[PDB]
Amino acid sequence: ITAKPAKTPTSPKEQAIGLSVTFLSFLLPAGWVLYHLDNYKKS
Amino acid sequence: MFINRWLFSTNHKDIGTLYLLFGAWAGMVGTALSLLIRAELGQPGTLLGDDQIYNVVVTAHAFVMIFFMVMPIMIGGFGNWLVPLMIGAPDMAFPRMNNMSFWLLPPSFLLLLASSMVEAGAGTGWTVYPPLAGNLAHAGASVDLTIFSLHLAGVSSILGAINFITTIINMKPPAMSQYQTPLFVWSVMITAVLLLLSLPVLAAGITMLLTDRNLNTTFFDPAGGGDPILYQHLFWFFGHPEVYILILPGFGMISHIVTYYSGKKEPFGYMGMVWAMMSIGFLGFIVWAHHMFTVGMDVDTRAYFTSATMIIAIPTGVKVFSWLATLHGGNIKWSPAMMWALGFIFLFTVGGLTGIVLANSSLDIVLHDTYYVVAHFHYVLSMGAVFAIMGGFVHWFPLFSGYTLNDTWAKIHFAIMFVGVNMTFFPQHFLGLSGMPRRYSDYPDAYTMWNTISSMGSFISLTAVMLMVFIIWEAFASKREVLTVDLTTTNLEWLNGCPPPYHTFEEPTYVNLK
Amino acid sequence: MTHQTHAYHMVNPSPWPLTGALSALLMTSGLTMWFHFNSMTLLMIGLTTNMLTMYQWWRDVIRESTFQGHHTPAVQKGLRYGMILFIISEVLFFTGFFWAFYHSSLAPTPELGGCWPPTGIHPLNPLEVPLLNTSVLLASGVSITWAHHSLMEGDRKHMLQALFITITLGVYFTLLQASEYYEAPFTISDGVYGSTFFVATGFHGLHVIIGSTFLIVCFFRQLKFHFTSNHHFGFEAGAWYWHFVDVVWLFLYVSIYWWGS
Amino acid sequence: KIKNYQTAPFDSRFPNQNQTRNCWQNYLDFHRCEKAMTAKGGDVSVCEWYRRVYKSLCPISWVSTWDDRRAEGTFPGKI
Amino acid sequence: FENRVAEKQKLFQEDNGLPVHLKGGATDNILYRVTMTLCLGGTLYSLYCLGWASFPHK
Amino acid sequence: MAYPMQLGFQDATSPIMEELLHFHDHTLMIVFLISSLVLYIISLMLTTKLTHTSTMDAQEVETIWTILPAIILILIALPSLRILYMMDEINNPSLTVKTMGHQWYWSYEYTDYEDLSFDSYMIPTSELKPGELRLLEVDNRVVLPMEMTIRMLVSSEDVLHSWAVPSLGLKTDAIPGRLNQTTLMSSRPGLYYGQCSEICGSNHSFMPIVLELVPLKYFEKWSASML
Amino acid sequence: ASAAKGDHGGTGARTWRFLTFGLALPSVALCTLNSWLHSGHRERPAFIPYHHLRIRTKPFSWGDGNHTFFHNPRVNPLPTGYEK
Amino acid sequence: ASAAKGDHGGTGARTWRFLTFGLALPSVALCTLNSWLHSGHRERPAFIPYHHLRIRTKPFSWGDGNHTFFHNPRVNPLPTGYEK
Amino acid sequence: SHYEEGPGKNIPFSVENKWRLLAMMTLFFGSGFAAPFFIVRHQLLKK
Amino acid sequence: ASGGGVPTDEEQATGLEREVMLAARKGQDPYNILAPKATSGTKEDPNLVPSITNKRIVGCICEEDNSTVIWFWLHKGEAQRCPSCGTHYKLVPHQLAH
Ligand code: HEA
Ligand code: HEA
Ligand SMILES: [Cu+2]
Ligand SMILES: [Cu+2]
Ligand SMILES: [Cu+2]
Ligand SMILES: [Mg+2]
Ligand code: NA
Ligand SMILES: [Zn+2]
Repeated sequence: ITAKPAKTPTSPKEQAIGLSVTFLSFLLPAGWVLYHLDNYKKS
Repeated sequence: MFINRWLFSTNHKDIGTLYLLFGAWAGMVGTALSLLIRAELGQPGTLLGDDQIYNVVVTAHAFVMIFFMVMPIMIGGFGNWLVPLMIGAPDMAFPRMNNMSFWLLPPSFLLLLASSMVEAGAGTGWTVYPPLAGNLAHAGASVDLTIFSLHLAGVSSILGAINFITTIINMKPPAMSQYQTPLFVWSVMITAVLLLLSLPVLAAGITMLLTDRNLNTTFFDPAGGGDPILYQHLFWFFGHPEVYILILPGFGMISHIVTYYSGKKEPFGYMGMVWAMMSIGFLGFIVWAHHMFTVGMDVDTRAYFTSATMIIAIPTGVKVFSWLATLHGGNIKWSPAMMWALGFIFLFTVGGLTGIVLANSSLDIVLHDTYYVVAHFHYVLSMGAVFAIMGGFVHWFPLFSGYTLNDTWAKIHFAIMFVGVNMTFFPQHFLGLSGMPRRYSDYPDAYTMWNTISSMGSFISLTAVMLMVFIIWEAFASKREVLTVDLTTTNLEWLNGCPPPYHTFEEPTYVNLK
Repeated sequence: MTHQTHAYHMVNPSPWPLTGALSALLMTSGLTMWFHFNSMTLLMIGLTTNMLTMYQWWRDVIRESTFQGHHTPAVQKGLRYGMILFIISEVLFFTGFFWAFYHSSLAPTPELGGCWPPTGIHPLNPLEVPLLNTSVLLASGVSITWAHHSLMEGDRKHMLQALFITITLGVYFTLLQASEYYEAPFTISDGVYGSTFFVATGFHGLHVIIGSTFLIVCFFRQLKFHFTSNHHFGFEAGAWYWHFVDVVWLFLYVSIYWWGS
Repeated sequence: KIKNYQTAPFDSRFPNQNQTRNCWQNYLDFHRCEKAMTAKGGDVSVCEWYRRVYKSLCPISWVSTWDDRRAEGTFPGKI
Repeated sequence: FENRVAEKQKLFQEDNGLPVHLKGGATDNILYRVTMTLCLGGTLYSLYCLGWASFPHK
Repeated sequence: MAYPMQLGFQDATSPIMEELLHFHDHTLMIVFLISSLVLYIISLMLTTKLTHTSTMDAQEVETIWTILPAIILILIALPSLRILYMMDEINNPSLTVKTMGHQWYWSYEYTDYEDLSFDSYMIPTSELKPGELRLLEVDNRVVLPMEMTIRMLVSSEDVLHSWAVPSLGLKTDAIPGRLNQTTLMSSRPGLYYGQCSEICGSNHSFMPIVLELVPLKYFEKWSASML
Repeated sequence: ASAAKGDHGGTGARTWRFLTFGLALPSVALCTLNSWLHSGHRERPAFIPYHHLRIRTKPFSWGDGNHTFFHNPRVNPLPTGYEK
Repeated sequence: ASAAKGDHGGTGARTWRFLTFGLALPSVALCTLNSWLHSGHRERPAFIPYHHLRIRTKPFSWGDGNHTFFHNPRVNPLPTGYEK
Repeated sequence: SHYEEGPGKNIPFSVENKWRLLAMMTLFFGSGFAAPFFIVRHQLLKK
Repeated sequence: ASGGGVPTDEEQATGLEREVMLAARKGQDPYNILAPKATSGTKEDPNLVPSITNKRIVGCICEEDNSTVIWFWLHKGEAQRCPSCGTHYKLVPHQLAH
């Protein structure tokens, strides 16, 4: 499979940010709930 | 107009895309649920607090991955996108009905999500067996919401099966016989037949569970002369076919991938390959009771079911060996997709062999309901179905989008996932042999090590899926359009460019009747 | 994007699938509201949107075929396979119920008296009304066949006449079955016997109504000349479905009414 | 004549894992023998065997409910 | 009756750029709008019920 | 019972469980063979520059790869069925014990002569005396005479449960309205643990089974002391 | 029994019309005559509170939740016995 | 059981050849394997002079008129009991 | 009909801005992954 | 008795149905419902592939019992050959003239 060059290339920095945003969107909401498991369990 | 195009579609491509989006989303829900499971088991003691929440989670995990991730992606997604393209058809036979098959899914999902929110949810296991699922042990709307989700999902797939079979049988070039359609197409036709015949029995079964809970019938209640075992028979009569329905489209994709990246015109033993899928499809309807070996059935019938279950290995063996024979002498391209396919071939073999161990009713007495079975099906599903889904995805992604993925990141992704899943499930074989039951939220201290390693493996896989989300972002963000594609002579789906126009085959292909 | 050179039908974007899907959501959750929070509003709304959807979807199918002529031979052949495949799944659906019946009656449990019919149950006599129903349905198997032939021979009056007889016969069966339901000395809550009996014949009863309205639709389409002596798939499907309903009854009769009592 | 009974022996009529009928049948048989021997002015000491067997095999709760049923005359089995 | 099928063929084959579900006239449109309204309204209604039931209401 | 970092089956306490260990060794040998063969072939195929991309004749080797697996399966099945029939084998038991699953505990009934009945609950981890196993201790063990053929009848009074004891090779579901029979026989005295093996609700993880095997003599006195 | 009415039980709209009015419909009249020269009234069955009948694990979602859908008072007793 | 092997169980000599060698014949081999991995020998049944068996109202018109046509000495007793 | 064709045009979401896409994708998969955790929370908060 | 009254296709079929109906009578197949018979496929007797545009995809089943169809775009111009068998195919205008 051959391709033209990226029309809007994503530099390493851009990637680093994209990767950071992604991971965060997965880890923050879950971390919040999990961190507070006790606050819910105790009722 | 977003509406006319995305909500009122009658285009096999757009519908296929809608399925891939839905399935991607559902997979996140399912993955989250799988992590809460391992979180609870990652350390002795209890984390969630009440074990009913655990059970609710274990249940939802199963339904989401099976009904909302694997099937929509494999059949609804890759099915709709590729089937017409591989046989030169303008669209499916019933494009309007096809759109309903899709739209029945969000409602169906909603009802499943609703069941875990009202009351205490449905902590019944994905088998939802009565009496536990009855109106006494599970009073409230939960189980009923779960049953309805299943009805909608069933209706969706039955309607889908009718479409695929009609399409594949009626809409090929007049000169092309069934023995000239690519294996993926065969794989989705056979799967459609299995769905058509098995789903209605399930529907009958859960309708009976529903009337028992709400109309005072006693199909499964001994009080009225019913029998809880009757449920098991109906559920599993659907249930075994279902597991083969989850892997057949995968067998199809793996055949195309292995062939392509080996630089061959066709897979080895094409007809042996067709024969094998039909056989698996057929035998898959007469082995159900191997899920009921500790239920108390006559010894003679238990001997029959173990004997029958074992012959399924013969046709499966010819497939595994044909894939290897296809690689033989090939000019191998080590692409991400090829990597996923090689992993599938091996992992699936491990999971399948493990299933042969379990086919023995004598030995299943002590393995039944232990983590040994959880290990088996996670090898064939999490490393079978899923690995095919990933290979198929990276391979055809350029055809669906017109853009290419960053091949290196894709390989990184594979490497991580390969470690995560094995670390997660391999240990579980030990747990089972040594006696740890399934559906337990805690365990005797002796089983600590393996459960600990296992829960750790599960986080590795988490990293891999986050990573994957990024990989898709970068491809769309970078925008490297496709120029030329290899081997189009034996791979029709690519002939219309990437992505193919809204309407393909407006003028049919030309195939001589030599 | 040129002039198409294949005989298939590309259907105009349609809202009906979305609407039908939403209907399904309304009915199921409406049934959930009815069973648990004793309300029928949702279920009612659901039922309504469902009829509206079926009406409009099938209206369009007629427009697309009879009025726009999109049903080329290739398209019809597809429709035949779809109908057949549909009937097949209906057969499997009913198979679950026959399984349940045979499972219960062949191995009656101690709590039933260890015998079939359970002690305390007074089954209907198969030589009375059940025999009648049997003759009514088979008779309509015959009249619908005459209808079909009248149609292929271009006889409009007889096709309408035969179709009419078939319909009144199906209606007659519904009324008889309804009366029996009322007269029956056992109910759905009478254990596995009443369970098995009422959901199996109840569903069949529901299919007889679906088949009748399907035929009623064919009746009106004929009054308005929609059918030609060679192109009348709506009718053929109506007929196949009717025979399916006929056959399922024969199995209920022999299994549940005769053998099972 | 046995009272040197250890436990219900193997019964070829009920040779498989499911013994539901074994309990049931012996429970029935006993009450039927008991009734005959009491109804024809005779000895119930013949009916003993069945009571030992059904007693060994039937769960307590089943035996209790069946007895209660017979008392109220709603016992489904024909005794 | 009388055969007016040919007349309806013309109405529906008329190149008015209307999709078949509206090509029939002004009534198709009201039905359509009635249907869509009930579906969406009812869907909102059900979501609400789901909410109420989600919390212990007793 | 299971010890930390265990890999295989718990040691066999009965003869059928011994039989199974050996049958499993046999089967595992074969799965190792097949799985290693497949991996070697895969690695063989991917390690050469030689190519042969033209077509190859299908049929010829397909027979080896159909007949061979058929033979291997017969080699697993024969033994499997032999043992399968042994487990159900016409045994002449000297005692019958019933067990009834309940939502969250097992109750036992020895009624051959007396009307001995008792419940058996898991001992909470906070009431465990030092040296006791966390989620495995039950307050009232099920005492049985070692070296004898006991007949167990399993049933349930509510939902489904499954009475299992790995060490002895037993697992029989407990189903409401049904009496399932299994044959117990221990060749050693001792304590043997098991756990509910069918999801039965919230406390499905906390309703163990502990068997205590002692000589007949001690079984009898125990019977009498339990009423 | 068996069957054999000479020939022509196939091919021709006239033939199927012939069968419709000469065999099918007459059968219906006979079965109707029978089903009415027999169908009178079964004396309502003696009520005995069997536990495997009149099941109620959850109240019906209509009426008073204790009456089946096509409840017929003359022949269908409630769990407590006949109504009136 | 049931059945469903994907599609193509109709139309094309190639298809019926396919079914002949891929389904029909293999079934025969399996039933042959079974019928031989089971069929050994039933111990000859104990002879008891029941009157409703070994009927002789008229001697067979062949041999000594007391032996059935496919008489098998190992398993078929004469009215007086087994032969040898 | 006159629907647009080509790379980035056969999809229900705009791919014209990589950062807006980053956001939509984040919300999309994010909400998906998040749901189970909040349900578990919701259940823990009724009792 | 008899009567008539039900329309025939010849009189009521409309749209594409009628088009294929009529076209079928003259022995023509504008809607590719039938399979095309092959010629000798030489340079002088190439398979004539009708097209309503300037290129049509051709699938060549090189030999009777082949499972793989060889696919390729045939263009307006000179005869092209199947990449696998060399059979010749030449584009020609379809009956609806572009
Ligand atoms: C992708 C889905 C999938 C697939 C394909 C399979 C395939 C197989 N499975 Fe499994 N299985 C499941 C998913 C699947 N399964 C699920 C979800 C459950 C648990 C459900 C639940 O209870 O929740 C389950 C459980 C399950 C049980 C129940 C055990 C118990 O509950 O106690 C059994 C019993 O026999 C079984 C066996 C088999 C067999 C024999 C195969 C065979 O198809 C495998 C054949 C493959 C091979 C054999 C390897 C390749 C062959 C060769 C290289 C040739 C040489 C081989 C030999 C000669 C041996 N599976
Ligand atoms: C398809 C089936 C499937 C899949 C993929 C998985 C995935 C996972 N499952 Fe599975 N699970 C089941 C189906 C599945 N499960 C079933 C049926 C049961 C039994 C339930 C019951 O007993 O009732 C079960 C139960 C079960 C248990 C037993 C619970 C118990 O007995 O108490 C455990 C425990 O570890 C477990 C863990 C895991 C984990 C860690 C994952 C991890 O692998 C998750 C990691 C993520 C992935 C591996 C997939 C990512 C893929 C995508 C995100 C799609 C990408 C999209 C596109 C490219 C379009 N699952
Ligand atoms: Cu199975
Ligand atoms: Cu339990
Ligand atoms: Cu349990
Ligand atoms: Mg189980
Ligand atoms: Na835990
Ligand atoms: Zn060629």
